[PDB]
Amino acid sequence: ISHGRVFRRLGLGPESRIHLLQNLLTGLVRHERIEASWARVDELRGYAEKLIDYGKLGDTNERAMRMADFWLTEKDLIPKLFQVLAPRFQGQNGGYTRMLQIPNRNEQDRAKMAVIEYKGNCLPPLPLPRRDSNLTLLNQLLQGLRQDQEASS
Amino acid sequence: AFQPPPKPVIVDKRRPQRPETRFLSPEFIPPRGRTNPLKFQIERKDMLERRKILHIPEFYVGSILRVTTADPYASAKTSQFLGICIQRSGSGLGATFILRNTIEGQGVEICFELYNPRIQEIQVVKLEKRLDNSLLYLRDALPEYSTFDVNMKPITQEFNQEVPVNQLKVKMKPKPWSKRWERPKFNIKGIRFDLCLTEEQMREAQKWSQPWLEFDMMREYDTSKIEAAIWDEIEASKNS
Amino acid sequence: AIQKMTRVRVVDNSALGTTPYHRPPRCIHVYNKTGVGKVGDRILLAIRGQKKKALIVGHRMPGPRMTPRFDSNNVVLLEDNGNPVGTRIKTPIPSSLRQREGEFSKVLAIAQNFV
Amino acid sequence: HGKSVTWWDEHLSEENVPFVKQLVSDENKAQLASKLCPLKDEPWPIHPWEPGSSRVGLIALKLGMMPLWTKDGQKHVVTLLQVQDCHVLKYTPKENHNGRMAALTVGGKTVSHFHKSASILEFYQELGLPPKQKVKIFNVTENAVIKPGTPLYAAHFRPGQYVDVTAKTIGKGFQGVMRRWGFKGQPATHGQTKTHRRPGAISTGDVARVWPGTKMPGQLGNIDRTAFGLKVWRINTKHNIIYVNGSVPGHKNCLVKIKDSKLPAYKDFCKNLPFPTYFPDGDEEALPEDLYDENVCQPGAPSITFT
Amino acid sequence: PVARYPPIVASLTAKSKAARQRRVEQWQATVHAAKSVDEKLRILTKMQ
RNA sequence: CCAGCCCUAGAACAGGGCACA
Ligand SMILES: [Mg+2]
Ligand SMILES: [Mg+2]
Ligand SMILES: [Mg+2]
Ligand SMILES: [Mg+2]
Ligand SMILES: [Mg+2]
Ligand SMILES: [Mg+2]
Ligand SMILES: [Mg+2]
Ligand SMILES: [Mg+2]
Ligand SMILES: [Mg+2]
Repeated sequence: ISHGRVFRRLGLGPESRIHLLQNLLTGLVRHERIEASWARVDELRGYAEKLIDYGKLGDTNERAMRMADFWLTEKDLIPKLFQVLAPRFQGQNGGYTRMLQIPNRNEQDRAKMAVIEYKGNCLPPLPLPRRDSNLTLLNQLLQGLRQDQEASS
Repeated sequence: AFQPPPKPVIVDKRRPQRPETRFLSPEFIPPRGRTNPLKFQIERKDMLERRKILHIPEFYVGSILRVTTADPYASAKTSQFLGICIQRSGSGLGATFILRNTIEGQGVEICFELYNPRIQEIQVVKLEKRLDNSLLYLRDALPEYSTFDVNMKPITQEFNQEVPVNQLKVKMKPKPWSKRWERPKFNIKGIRFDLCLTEEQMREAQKWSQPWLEFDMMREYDTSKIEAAIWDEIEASKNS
Repeated sequence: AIQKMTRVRVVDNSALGTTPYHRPPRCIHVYNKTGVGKVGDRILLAIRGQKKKALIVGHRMPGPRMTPRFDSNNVVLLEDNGNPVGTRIKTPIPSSLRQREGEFSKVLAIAQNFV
Repeated sequence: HGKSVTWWDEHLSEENVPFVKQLVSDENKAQLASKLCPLKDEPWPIHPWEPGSSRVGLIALKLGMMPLWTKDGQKHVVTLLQVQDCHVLKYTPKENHNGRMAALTVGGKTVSHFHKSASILEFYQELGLPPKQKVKIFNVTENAVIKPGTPLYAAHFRPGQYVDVTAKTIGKGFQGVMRRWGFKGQPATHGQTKTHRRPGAISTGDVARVWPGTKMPGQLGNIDRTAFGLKVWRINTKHNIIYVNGSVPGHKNCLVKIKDSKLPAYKDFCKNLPFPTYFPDGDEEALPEDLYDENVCQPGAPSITFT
Repeated sequence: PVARYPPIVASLTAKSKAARQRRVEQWQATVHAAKSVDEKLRILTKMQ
């Protein structure tokens, strides 16, 4: 019975899972886009969002400072977190990360793999799945319906 | 007959600047479950309607209270009990607090329900914070820290003392205790460990420390908007 | 919660409850259909090497709300006819015992403090 | 023809998704507002109450639990069941359903159109209502039948009554024999090897087989159970909430089928209750916000003291 | 009022070459803090 | 209708949700 559980078991225990997520968060802060297992990335996304919030909390905040000191293992990323990532996420509220499932690993384990990426990075944009255009048959029919509803008011 | 003059207040906001802070009782904070907020709204309306009749004051863990309960089998229909608040636990209409007092060498603990209609009057005789949010170690502490005068007079405090925190280290009975208060899961600062435990005992108790829980960032419960909405509802009910 | 082999503390002033002994007074048998006794339950004790009856006054296990919780498993010694052997009780007594006065009349008559 | 899988969002555009959402939302709002006055369009004939009559039930949502004190000092625990969207969907005649009593079908809270099948969507389109999540059948008498498509409210039950509550209990998955049947285990450490939770012997040597009624590990919980004789203490008419006594089977935020108590001690209690159902437009006078029982300590109380 | 950033030194218990160099600096600082010349020579030649 | 995503549903398969917000 695992009713109402939000964290999945990873690594060799709770502390090992924390350390794995910490390494993944350090790599994500450093490279602005990484790829790992789907479950590990899905677990790391929330920590990345909370880290961006703690970075937006400010530089002089001792709580945020010690949180960044714990999580970011490479100590050259804390100034980066506080002066690049947090300032560029100002008008946004919670849309800091983007996670997309990429094809399974070409290795023999065939692991379900995802890629996580901080929005607004200096990297080639991933092939995001774009919706259909309004010129499609069904979309044009729905546009006609919308125009009829607008004219009826 | 002559009556003496009252003593009015000489607050001067000019030289000292002092603002005012809000206090929300812990029973209004909803738990972390996925319950529908409509249940919390209903319970909050009920407990506000109850507080409209019964004045539930502000008191923290460590304060000394006196509760008057309706007892049918006593001489008088009321029964008073004075004791220190050991812990406050529960959410909504079922919030409870534990009062502890040593009466004739026998320590007695009573778990009172805040919103029980059998409670006539709750009186905080000493509004007082302590070094721990739950001082359940008073069972294993010396009795002098649990004896309180049942006929003690209420101590009136002014607003500008901001609930003085009592930094009182407590002596302890010999081992074993009701719980292992030396473990890091309790995080107790109100026990004088340096006189009852030893260095190797502290080192062995430090084996159960989990330093990652303070930096997990995912086990925290942010209730800023919830508390704001609760305060808005409280002000609306008070104005209604 | 007082069950078999539980060492209790005699509260009333009695020879058996005051005279020291090399073995504490343990509980022999609880007179409920369940093996656990609560406040106001007749019980059997082996005090000073002899069997005696007692009434559970207070225990350390938490019960219902607004009920007292004591720091010791307190018992008052009783006779076979239901009358207490002690003269008076100094320690406090739960006020809920006065609900059933038909069976605890002479026991409550010697109680001084009620909590 | 290797047709591929499709959903409602695959071929939609970035601009048509919100339009489709708002269109379905306004259609559902209009459909739910159209059925708000069932007693003036074409209501079925209301029959008088008879001693052998049975009433229809509701499908509510289990919100949570709350303490509730009675005027004698006792403290009970009540469960809050919120009747979100209860509508009578269809009616099957007595001879066509059971030959003894007719069957009224009742639907629960509203769900999305985009995740139901074609038959269910056709049925709900013909009825004129948005789809419901849980659909139950209630055995009613021929004189307590209601027209399909009528709404039902929590004021159907009155403060002070006994009800039956049916729901799927909290499923604990494939559980062992000790948690499923309450079997005792072997001692913990007195020599036992790899047996501390096994069922032990399962049958006898001469039978050379095990009996079908053998208690063995398996599924535990995800099954329908009924709690009988739960007392109703409070009815919140503003939010359509029922306060049933005790515990209700099933987790919170689940659909619960409530009906009148079929126990022999409460067989003729439906005399004073609204027989067909509670019609809020028939009285033309709004009920109080909260209907309490004659023993409940209401939140506004003089803080009762004994005399 | 002022930002207090932790130093940008490498890790101490890691497998990286920077961590190895930091441990080397640590034992060399132990040699520096050593008081007697006998202790200095012992710490300098205790590895064989 | 069941691609995917959640689940107080579950070993796998099954089962309930994904428009209000
Ligand atoms: Mg213990
Ligand atoms: Mg003998
Ligand atoms: Mg389950
Ligand atoms: Mg066992
Ligand atoms: Mg062996
Ligand atoms: Mg073993
Ligand atoms: Mg062996
Ligand atoms: Mg055979
Ligand atoms: Mg489904």
